[PDB]
Amino acid sequence: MSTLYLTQPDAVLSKKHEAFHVALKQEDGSWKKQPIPAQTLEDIVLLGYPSITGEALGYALELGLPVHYLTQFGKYVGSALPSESRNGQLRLAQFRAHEDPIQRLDIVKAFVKGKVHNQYNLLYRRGQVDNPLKGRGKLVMRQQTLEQVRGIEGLAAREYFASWQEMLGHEWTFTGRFRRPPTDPVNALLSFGYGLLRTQVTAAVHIAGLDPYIGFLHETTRGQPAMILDLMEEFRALVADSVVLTVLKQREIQRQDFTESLGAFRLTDSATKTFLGAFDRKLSSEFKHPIFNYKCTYRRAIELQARLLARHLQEGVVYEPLVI
Amino acid sequence: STLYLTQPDAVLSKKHEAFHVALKQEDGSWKKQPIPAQTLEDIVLLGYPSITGEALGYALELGLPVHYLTQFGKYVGSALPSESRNGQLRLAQFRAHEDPIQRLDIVKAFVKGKVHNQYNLLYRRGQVPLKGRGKLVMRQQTLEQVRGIEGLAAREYFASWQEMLGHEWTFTGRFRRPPTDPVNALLSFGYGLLRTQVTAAVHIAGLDPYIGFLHETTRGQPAMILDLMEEFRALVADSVVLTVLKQREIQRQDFTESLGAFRLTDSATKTFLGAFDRKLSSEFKHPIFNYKCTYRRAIELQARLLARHLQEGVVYEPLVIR
Amino acid sequence: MSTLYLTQPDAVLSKKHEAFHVALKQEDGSWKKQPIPAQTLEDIVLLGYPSITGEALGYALELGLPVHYLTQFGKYVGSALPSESRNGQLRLAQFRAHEDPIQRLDIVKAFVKGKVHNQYNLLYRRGQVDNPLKGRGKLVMRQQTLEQVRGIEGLAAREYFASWQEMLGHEWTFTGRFRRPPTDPVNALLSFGYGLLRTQVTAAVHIAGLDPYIGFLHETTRGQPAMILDLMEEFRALVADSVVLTVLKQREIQRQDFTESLGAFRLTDSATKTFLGAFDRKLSSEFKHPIFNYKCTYRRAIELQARLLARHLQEGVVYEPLVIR
Amino acid sequence: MSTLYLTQPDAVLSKKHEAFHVALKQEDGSWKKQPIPAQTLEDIVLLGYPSITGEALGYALELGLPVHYLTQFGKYVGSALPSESRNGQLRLAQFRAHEDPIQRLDIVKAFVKGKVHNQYNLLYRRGQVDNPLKGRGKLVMRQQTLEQVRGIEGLAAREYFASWQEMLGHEWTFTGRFRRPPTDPVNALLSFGYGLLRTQVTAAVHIAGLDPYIGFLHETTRGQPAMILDLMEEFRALVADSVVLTVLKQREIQRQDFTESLGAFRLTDSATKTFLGAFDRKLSSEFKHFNYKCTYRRAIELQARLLARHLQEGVVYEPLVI
Amino acid sequence: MLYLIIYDVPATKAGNKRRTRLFDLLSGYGKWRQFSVFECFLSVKQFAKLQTAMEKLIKLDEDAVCIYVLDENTVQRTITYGTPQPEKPGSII
Amino acid sequence: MLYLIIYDVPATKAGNKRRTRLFDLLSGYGKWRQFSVFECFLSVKQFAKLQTAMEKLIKLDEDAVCIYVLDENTVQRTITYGTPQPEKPGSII
DNA sequence: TTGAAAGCGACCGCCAGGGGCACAATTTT
DNA sequence: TTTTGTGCCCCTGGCGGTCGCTTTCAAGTT
Repeated sequence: MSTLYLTQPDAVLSKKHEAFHVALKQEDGSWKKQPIPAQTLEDIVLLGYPSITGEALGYALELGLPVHYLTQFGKYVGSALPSESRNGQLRLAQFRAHEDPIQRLDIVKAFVKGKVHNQYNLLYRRGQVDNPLKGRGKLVMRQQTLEQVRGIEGLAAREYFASWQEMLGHEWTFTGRFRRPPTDPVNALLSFGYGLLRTQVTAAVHIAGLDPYIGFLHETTRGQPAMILDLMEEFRALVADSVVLTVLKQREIQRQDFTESLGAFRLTDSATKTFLGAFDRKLSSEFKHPIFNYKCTYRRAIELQARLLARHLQEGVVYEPLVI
Repeated sequence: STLYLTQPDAVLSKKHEAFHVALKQEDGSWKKQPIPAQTLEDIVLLGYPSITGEALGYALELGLPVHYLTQFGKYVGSALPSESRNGQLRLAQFRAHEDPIQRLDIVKAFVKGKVHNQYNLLYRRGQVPLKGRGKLVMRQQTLEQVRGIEGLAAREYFASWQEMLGHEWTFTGRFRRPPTDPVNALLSFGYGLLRTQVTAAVHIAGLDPYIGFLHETTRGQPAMILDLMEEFRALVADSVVLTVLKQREIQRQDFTESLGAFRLTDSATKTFLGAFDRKLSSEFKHPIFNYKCTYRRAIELQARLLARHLQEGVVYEPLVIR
Repeated sequence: MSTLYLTQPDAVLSKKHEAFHVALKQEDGSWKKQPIPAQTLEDIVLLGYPSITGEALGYALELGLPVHYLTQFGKYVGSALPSESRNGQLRLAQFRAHEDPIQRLDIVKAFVKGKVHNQYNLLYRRGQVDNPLKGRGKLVMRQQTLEQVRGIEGLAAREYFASWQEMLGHEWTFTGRFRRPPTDPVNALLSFGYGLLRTQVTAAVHIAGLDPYIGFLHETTRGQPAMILDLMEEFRALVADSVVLTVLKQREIQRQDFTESLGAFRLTDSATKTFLGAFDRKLSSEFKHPIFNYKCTYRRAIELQARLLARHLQEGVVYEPLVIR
Repeated sequence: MSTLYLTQPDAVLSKKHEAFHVALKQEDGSWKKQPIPAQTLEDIVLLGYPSITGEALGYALELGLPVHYLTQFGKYVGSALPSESRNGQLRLAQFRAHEDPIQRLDIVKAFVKGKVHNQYNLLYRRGQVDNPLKGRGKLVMRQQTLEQVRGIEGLAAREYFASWQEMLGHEWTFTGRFRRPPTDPVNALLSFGYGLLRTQVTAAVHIAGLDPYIGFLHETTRGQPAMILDLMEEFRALVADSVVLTVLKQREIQRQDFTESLGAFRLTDSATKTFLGAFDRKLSSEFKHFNYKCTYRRAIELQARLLARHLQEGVVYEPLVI
Repeated sequence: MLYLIIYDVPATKAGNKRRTRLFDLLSGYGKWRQFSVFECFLSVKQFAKLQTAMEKLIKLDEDAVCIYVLDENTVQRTITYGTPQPEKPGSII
Repeated sequence: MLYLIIYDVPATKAGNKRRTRLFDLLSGYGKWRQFSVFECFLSVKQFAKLQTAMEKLIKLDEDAVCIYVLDENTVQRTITYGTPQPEKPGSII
């Protein structure tokens, strides 16, 4: 069990009569000519824009290996899929669960459990509420409907966002989360950041062979990717919210965010290019505090959550969300 | 309006807004032939040529499918652009897969649209066993009774050929993946490259290829395509070959190397495709429309038509020829 | 169809293997040699007596190109014409009829009938109540000699010109027309248009092979051509005479004339260049040919009436001149 | 009285303060200026293609002076005509005379008298009849109809050309006159020479303001310029026939006349360029007959002008003889 | 629909950039016939994708271009002597 | 009846002559727009006087030209940006 | 035996104007 | 104190594109 990942746009892949040979450039020479076999791979990932021999695809697609193309940042552009993929069973369970609310419900409770637990586990990280936290989670699995829950998302968020002014300071002001247009500068970064999470998630879905536009919590309409937004929730509290507070004790201030132009607060292009510096740095961490697996970045951690979810649907597996 | 590529030694790069193919003929061993974008709606790769990843992000910002094939023509996969966002559609596509009565009242149409095209083809080619075996289908009440029928009509469809071709070629049997006979190789060629235009029409209608109505999707194969691909398997790839073996590509080609393998020569593969675009450059009356709609477009239509059968509830009258 | 005009008396025309090159600058540079085509042209007009290459002229007449000469003022002086027509039989009847006045009369009554009508039906275009003229128009038909008639055209003309000031307005003064130098500016403008009108007429005759010097009104005893003026008469009142009133209601109201050494009210340069714009504009007109639905331009109607006239002479056809209401 | 001529394409003509300025230049020379008055002139002649001041035309054309353009050889191209001219009475007498046969006849008798005397006086130049000869002449003037005469030219020509066979020799052969096509070399030079005379005559007529297509002897058909050929007759025997016999005693040979290709007898371009050397040489000389300078080229311009005066002024037309 | 296009632009390194980039462009929308010439057979939406690229790119105070619009029955009458006739097929190599 | 024409020809002392002589021609039959370009609006018989002049002089193994035939309703839509659009009046000086 | 895009900064086939210096005659009815 | 077109050179010069060269790389506007 493994898969292939490539970050450097300096990599060429060739075939050696039945197997691959990676040729990296590796500043200071041609370091790491490491070849790799098959029979461990079932998925491939190209992140930057490296060159590839077509001889690899025509060898890769005779056996069922998806090939994905992204940006050095992880933004999705497209993927090359073969004939013989087993994602039909997936889309069925993906649907059979959409019409089996017990599955849909036993699922939605997890995405939320994985979001709200992260908030207390953040406020204990960003010391705000108290010593032992453990609040209103284990409260959720003890429910039996959706409207009982969707009100909870609205509750904890309203309970979650009013605790910020005390946590940010006086340089900035925050009353609540405001979608487009952002009436507060901060709310724009989330409307911005929640977008930068969409990309790394919008990629994970196409890898699992999932239909992003088919979800379980976010009711499908208007062409909205609900299979994505169901996932962004468990990360909205840990990735978009941890970065923002990580730069606002060191970085960007009113000096950069446009002053009320037509009511909005847009950014300067000289801050947009700085915003990511801590953002992609974040996507190089995650010791997975439970020793369960040391080796996992946040950026990659999602690919698993999706792959974990497919198996929840194809193999009947559990979906234990990601926390702290 | 379409692009074809044969050599697995050609590397493709992107220019400010346009493509440059690099052919290495060893008198200089490299030759950049410029190529335009913005006119194309489809690409097909036969060999296993090199591609810049930087280029697709330029092709798929344009609505450009990318198709991959083998020297033999067998279909392997395709890389597609921005995906449709009509979920409500794909549910009905599924809400019907588990209601076989819905699935049933459908497959009877696909077949009605296949066999009528065959008998109306053999009369097109000149011959007379299949109109009885034909509306018969309606006289069925389950699926498994029916799927065996296609194999019968198919075996009844292929053994009736030698009389129409002549003496130069032979057909007793046919293996899908194995090219035991050259024509059998052309099927994996045509049946393989036919998915290209079909694998795209679904991406426009937002359909999920992996969910079908005839081919149960519990085989890791997109059945929404093959359930659909049948209506055209008999009309474009089976009519094209029979028009080109009329004075074109007869023998002298089709190397016998690799016992059990009959590949083609270069410049014959390049000649083969001209008739494929001839068919895709050949309009027809479309009995219910009576004057328009080339073959290439008719497929994109059937898909959009099919979605409406599912969300708008209209009839799906398959394609029928006389 | 695309005519050429020349004002500058320092312009030289040479031939470069198939085409013309004009040289203007006059030693503030290299003469600003501007190329020009000929293979599209059908007529030329020269006013300032410019210099021309003789080697070039012979190339225009290998193309069927008339050459016309005028003065800064616009008076007609002469023209150089290309290869002519070879129909003597035509020119004989043109004469065999000239000495039988009975034929000459049945013709001139038409020229004038089609001319004086052209005036009254013009004054109604301009909005003039009566200017009693149709009586005078149809008077002619009750005449049977020439001397009876030449006094009449001068009368209708005098009757035509006294109705002029009221139709112009107060900015200008006009009581009558003088064969003199243009003691009046406008009459100079007429000598300009009436002078350059021979250009398109002097050619149409050369197309039909007619002899300009044998006419029916102007007895060719003053050395003046007559098939031109006999024909030119029908057009003085409606094209050059309607044109002037078309520019003096919008343009060149004043300030664009010059008087010197005689009164001699000459025109200003760069005003002449606007004058012709309307003239070729006028000759780019359709008017639908109010006999049939021909829809021929004015420019062609002349070539037509001339060719038509030969047929009156060889084939005996009627000559219904041009009348417009 | 005098008129103006210009031969050199190296001449500039300008107007200087109310009068003309000719500016010549030549071999071992330069601007060789000469002022000129008006009021003596009635015509201007430009022979080559010299440059001319436009300011001069407007002084000539406000003045009543036609301006003619030719080539150094005398071929007519065009002429510049003014408003005023005394050519109407001319064209009238030119016409009034075509219908008064007494004028037409008493005219035609002169053209012919001026033709036969030149030929009988030609054979006396080359000495064939040797006779005091009487030229039969006066026979023509004492006639009373045309048809009696038009048959006569046919006689003298048959009498005139049969006296050449003895006059040339055996190197060439000549029995009679064969116009287009000749099929005989000599007959071509006359059909050639008789053609090149049309040019200088075709020019002389446009100076007199005459209609060439209205004649007195040659009946006016086909747009046939009878006014030219009526004149060409008196010169056919003196310019084309003396020139031919002037060169066929020196240089031209069948080696220079191309032989029968399909029907025709054309020359080589290396003989055509030589033909003129003696031709224009001849047009540069004559004495007179009253002693008076005249080139042959000029002698014609007068004959036309005299003819107008025969018609406009009622003068005699005494034709040209040796 | 057959859009024929021309460009003749100075040798200034400030415009040669605009020219040489434009040469790289039209090869993206159409074919080359002469140095200052491309033949572009194409649809309309493909045009605004292009026209909007030129109005966004040119200095017409220093540039020179003309364009011609050609329908089939006016193409049939086009004439050439040293070059081949127009076409717009699917491409094979 | 609006004949637009092009020339794109090498720098041969045997063909460079053909170019510069051809420019001396087209200025005689039409107007200039670009280096390798003339736009000739004119009648028909004037064409054979022209058509007969080029077919009479060219080396098709080394020369290159194409021709376009444009009527008014095809002319009006020739949008331009840095040059004016065609017209053909009588000329005045 | 080393991955791609765009972005400059230089070598040759197209374009025209400009400056001199040999030329110069037509039918074939 | 002035001079007509038709080629056949060089050369200065505003076009037109290819070939060969150092820095780029990352994005939503919920």
